[PDB]
Amino acid sequence: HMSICTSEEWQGLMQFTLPVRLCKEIELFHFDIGPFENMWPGIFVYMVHRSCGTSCFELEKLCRFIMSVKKNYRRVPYHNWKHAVTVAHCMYAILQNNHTLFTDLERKGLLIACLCHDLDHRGFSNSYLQKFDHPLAALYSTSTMEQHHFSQTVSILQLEGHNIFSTLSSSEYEQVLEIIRKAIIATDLALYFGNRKQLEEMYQTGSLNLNNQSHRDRVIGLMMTACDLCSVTKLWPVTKLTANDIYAEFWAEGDEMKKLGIQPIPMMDRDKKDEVPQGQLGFYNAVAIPCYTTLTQILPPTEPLLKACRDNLSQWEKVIRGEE
Ligand SMILES: [Mg+2]
Ligand SMILES: [Zn+2]
Repeated sequence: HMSICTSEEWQGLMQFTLPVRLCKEIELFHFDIGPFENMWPGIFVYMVHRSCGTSCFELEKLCRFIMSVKKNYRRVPYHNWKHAVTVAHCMYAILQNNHTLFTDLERKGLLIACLCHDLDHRGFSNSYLQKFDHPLAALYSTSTMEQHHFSQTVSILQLEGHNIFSTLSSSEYEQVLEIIRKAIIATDLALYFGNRKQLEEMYQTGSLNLNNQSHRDRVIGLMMTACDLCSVTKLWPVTKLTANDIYAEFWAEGDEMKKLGIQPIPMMDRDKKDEVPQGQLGFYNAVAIPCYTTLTQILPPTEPLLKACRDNLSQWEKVIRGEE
């Protein structure tokens, strides 16, 4: 049940050279991949090499993994192949600015987990699949699609020559799958709120501590929500265009509810276009600013994410004022 990538796809990826004017701009947080669609797989290659190293993964295997991941993502409006790399790039930019704070096995896990973090997303949220007794929701009582994303991640590895972790020992093999599993479940927004409050509680008292493993996982969890929502940290017109992709997936999910007879939540109602700016304003205050505030407190050189989020909050505030 996994789409195997062709030789022509991953061969052309090995041969790919990164343009020198992108080598500079890849490092910056605000960097928008959007314009360079044909270059995306090779930009993930570059990001792995710059963080982990050239001999980190066997280049032939890594290129099969990437192009088979791309093939397993569906063509929904938002949770798609484009999303995977934008989130994986945010992680890269964080990891670069806090490098020896994490291990090489963590670096391997989090980028790979970011690129696979929404594998085979059907366009539909957890609550929709749970409320209409979907086979996936029966399989996973809490965090439905996130567990499916982790399952699809592990299925890709088990294909012929796709297992990038063959050269690791089985000690570090089950560690990297546990880092990846933990990181992919953290992306379920439901758990972020508890995760943030806890880390805020741990920060202010002074009891937070990086080699305390339980704290380390919460810190990695926050990074995976900061990355998963990183479209709010981009430039203003990029962010406006991305939210239009996000709502297009919400409104299709809301169309499916109106057919069955039950009217959806206003966020997934396409008649409620008027509420969007006020709905964003809420999202930035109760989720986004909070996410990047406690991120900047743990890791000071992830402040640009918080800075550009303040900037985009101002723009969303101005849209309610009637300026735009
Ligand atoms: Mg998700
Ligand atoms: Zn996501």
